[PDB]
Amino acid sequence: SFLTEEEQEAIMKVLQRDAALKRAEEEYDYLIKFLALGDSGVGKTSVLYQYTDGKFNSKFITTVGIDFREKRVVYRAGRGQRIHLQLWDTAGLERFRSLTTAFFRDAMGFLLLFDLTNEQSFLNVRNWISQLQMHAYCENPDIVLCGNKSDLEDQRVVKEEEAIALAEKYGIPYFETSAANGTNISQAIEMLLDLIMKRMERS
Amino acid sequence: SFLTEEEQEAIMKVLQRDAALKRAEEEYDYLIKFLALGDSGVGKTSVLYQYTDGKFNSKFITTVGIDFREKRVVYRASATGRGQRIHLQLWDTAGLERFRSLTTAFFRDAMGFLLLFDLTNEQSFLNVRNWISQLQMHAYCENPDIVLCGNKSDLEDQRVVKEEEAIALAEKYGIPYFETSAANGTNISQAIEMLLDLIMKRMERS
Ligand SMILES: Nc1nc2c(ncn2[C@@H]2O[C@H](COP(=O)(O)OP(=O)(O)NP(=O)(O)O)[C@@H](O)[C@H]2O)c(=O)[nH]1
Ligand SMILES: Nc1nc2c(ncn2[C@@H]2O[C@H](COP(=O)(O)OP(=O)(O)NP(=O)(O)O)[C@@H](O)[C@H]2O)c(=O)[nH]1
Ligand SMILES: *CCC(=O)Nc1ccc(S(=O)(=O)N2CCC[C@H]2C(=O)OC)cc1
Ligand SMILES: *CCC(=O)Nc1ccc(S(=O)(=O)N2CCC[C@H]2C(=O)OC)cc1
Ligand SMILES: [Mg+2]
Ligand SMILES: [Mg+2]
Repeated sequence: SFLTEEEQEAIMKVLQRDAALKRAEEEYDYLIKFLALGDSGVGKTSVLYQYTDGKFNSKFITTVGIDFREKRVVYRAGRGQRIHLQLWDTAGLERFRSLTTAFFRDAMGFLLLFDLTNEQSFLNVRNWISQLQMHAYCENPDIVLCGNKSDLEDQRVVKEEEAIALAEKYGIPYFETSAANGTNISQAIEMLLDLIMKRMERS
Repeated sequence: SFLTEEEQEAIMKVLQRDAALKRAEEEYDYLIKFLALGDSGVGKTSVLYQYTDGKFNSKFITTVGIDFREKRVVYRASATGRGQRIHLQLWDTAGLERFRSLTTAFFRDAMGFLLLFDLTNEQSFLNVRNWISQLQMHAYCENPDIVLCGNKSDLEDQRVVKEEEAIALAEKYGIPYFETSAANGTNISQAIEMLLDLIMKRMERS
């Protein structure tokens, strides 16, 4: 035991959903797989919820292991390309660190979140990035940096240039988001989709 | 139990090695992966160890979460046959229900399954039923190619599972059947080569 059966069958529910989804899309045109990561509480779930449903819940409900949201999107950079999105929402905790790290290998692009109001969020960005490229199934995976909780301008802590300096170092785009009001959330995600669908680089 | 934090060092050096391997397919002719599942103690790890290194260990070391052996192999099609170079990744799941999420998360990465049970353990035989439906709910394919192995055939004295009841189950599911023994290596090579045969003959008509 020491792992609720109610805790485990939820994850197997998440696991069963993903199997069906894949068996369907190899039975819209493309299927693109995003994964969100960051310290627990930086708003990974609150972001994907805000992006896919335009809703936000103030009450903290930590993500048990792994979940994903879906969303149908039309892509444009000319022509309309239709897309099903799989947005993997990893638990940010240590207890689930192995289970989340496992699904790092199913994502085409990663949204890496820190909470603007919490130094550690930012600090641990360094590690999360090199764990991203440790555990990725293609050597330069695409990452978009998200300073989340930009709506708390009254409690922000990370300097913006400090974050774009960290962003410019690794060659990664940076967005200050708020899951509360949707600021830049669509723009940051679409930008990751941009990055991904340009990686289809013919030769 | 919950995971030891040293049990999580282990599990993540494996994925380290796993991503490392996957990045070495673009950067073998075909990278073929299959996965071993079944109750704890059936011999999953021993069956792979016998196959990759012709060795065998008798003290039980239960697999911490997940591991995977590697083996390079020359696959020749079944009459005819030209040698293709297959790089095998042999996924080796733990059997304890307390890793079941983690091991189920890898049925994705698999192209085939070696479903195992213990010829000397009746309960692990009956659990197979459940293990198959788990492969039904979680394999990306479906009708995933499965090879059913009655491991531990070297212990004819301790045996409890009638051979008859086991072949029946097999053709009820239409899955090959093999009475293996990771101890003396009987059938260990022959069952795996059938999996690889079902698989490479399925990339066939992809
Ligand atoms: N003000 C504000 N609160 C936010 C924002 N995003 C999330 N929150 C709040 O902060 C908490 C953490 O958000 P949540 O999505 O649960 O974080 P998480 O990264 O998924 N945590 P975990 O990894 O444990 O599931 C919640 O109480 C949520 O309401 C935001 O942009 N602004
Ligand atoms: N005689 C005999 N013993 C075997 C055979 N296969 C495994 N065993 C023994 O029975 C035990 C099973 O070990 P193992 O191969 O790790 O089984 P497993 O299915 O991987 N167990 P787990 O899921 O817990 O890691 C060990 O003590 C091993 O020595 C076999 O074919 N013959
Ligand atoms: C740059 C490529 C990338 O970032 N991600 C990526 C990973 C995996 C896949 S996959 O669905 O084809 N896949 C590989 C092995 C099984 C499966 C998986 O990830 O297990 C869940 C596509 C893109
Ligand atoms: C039966 C289910 C299945 O085949 N899952 C699966 C997905 C991907 C891979 S893979 O790492 O080998 N891979 C990445 C690029 C090719 C692709 C592949 O194998 O062919 C689709 C393996 C297994
Ligand atoms: Mg969450
Ligand atoms: Mg084992």
